[PDB]
Amino acid sequence: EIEVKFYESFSSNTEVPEHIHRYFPVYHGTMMVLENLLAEYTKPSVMDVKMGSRTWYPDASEEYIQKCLKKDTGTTTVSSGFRISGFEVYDHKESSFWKPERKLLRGLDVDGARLTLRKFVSSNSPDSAFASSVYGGSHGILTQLLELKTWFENQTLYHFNSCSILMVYENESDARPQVKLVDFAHVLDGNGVIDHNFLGGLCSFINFIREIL
Amino acid sequence: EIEVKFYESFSSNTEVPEHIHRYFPVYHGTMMVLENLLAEYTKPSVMDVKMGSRTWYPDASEEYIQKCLKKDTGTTTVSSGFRISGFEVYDHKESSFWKPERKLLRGLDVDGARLTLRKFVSSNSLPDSAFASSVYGGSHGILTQLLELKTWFENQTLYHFNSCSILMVYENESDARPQVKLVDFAHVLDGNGVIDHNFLGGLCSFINFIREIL
Repeated sequence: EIEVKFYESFSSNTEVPEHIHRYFPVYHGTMMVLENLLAEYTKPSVMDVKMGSRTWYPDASEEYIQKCLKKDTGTTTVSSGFRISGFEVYDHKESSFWKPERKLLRGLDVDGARLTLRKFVSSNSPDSAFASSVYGGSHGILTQLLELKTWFENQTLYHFNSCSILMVYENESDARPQVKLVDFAHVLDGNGVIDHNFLGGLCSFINFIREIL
Repeated sequence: EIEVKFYESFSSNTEVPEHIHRYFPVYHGTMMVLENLLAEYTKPSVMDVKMGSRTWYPDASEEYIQKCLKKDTGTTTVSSGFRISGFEVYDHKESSFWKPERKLLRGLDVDGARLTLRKFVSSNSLPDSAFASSVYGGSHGILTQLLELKTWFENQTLYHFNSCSILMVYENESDARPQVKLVDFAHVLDGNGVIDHNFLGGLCSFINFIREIL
């Protein structure tokens, strides 16, 4: 429940450069007051990915370490740097949003994950593409993810444990695609040590996106 | 026992750019026959680091996963990308190599590691100096070398380097001719179109420690 200490610390932290601040929910203070990200979107497809080569962290209690451990087992969390935990997507041919039960997404394997990452940018639901306008492009997801990556290569302020990337874009017919980080229940001071566990996963994820382009 | 199949595969494999091959013991066939790296060094200080946010891997057996899982706990392996497994260094004041027991380094914490990595480039081991600018830094130094590998590890999905060490070495003789290489390929596997994120993570933390030091 102490997302608060994070936002308190992070939002005012002037050592984090401004172009990286923009990946984070705007904090208005505190009973907690946060910008809704999806507020500017009309018909948005949205996906949330759990970043991290492991979900746990050494400093967690014993009960919460063994918990995360068995959760990770059999997901793409181990095999790849990350885990697709939910999406919701708009089919243009049927004029409708669909959104699979989240339990079901736990069972995805490496091909499963690549397929789904493509569905995310298809009009179907054989997979088409908005890939060039969501993932690709000079202002798309791949570029944004890269900007993030650069930062994670150097920043030693925070360790983002158990924490998720969020992708979203517009369907209403630009795609206006965006990346954000969410879930800070477990962020810790990375005491002069880069968040390698995240950086690991981020890079893997980046490669998946790049395959597709 | 199958470093063989890897060498056989890696040494031929034509998808590895050629400026990367130079970070791997040269192979010559087979009872195995491999260029020894240290041959070119008169008085070398050397260090071997276990790369990896974890040591084990999913495809390993159960006995072997629980083994490493315990081994990892309480070492910079989990905290940082990696784990200094051993080194041997040449104090120029006492004209003498020394080299601490391997177990002892298993106890190192983050500050320990940052110190050790700085010892590794000093003339003192008796407050630490620097050959840091000529081993680590410089346009052909370890930093540049570690960076080249990083780039590569961002893209390459050919091999997963399970449970596998980086080796640094350099010349004490009175330049320092610093060099990086990867060793131990008993557990390599086909990265089935998935980068070696575990390694890449480690390498990146490692790259940062060394960058601090400059």
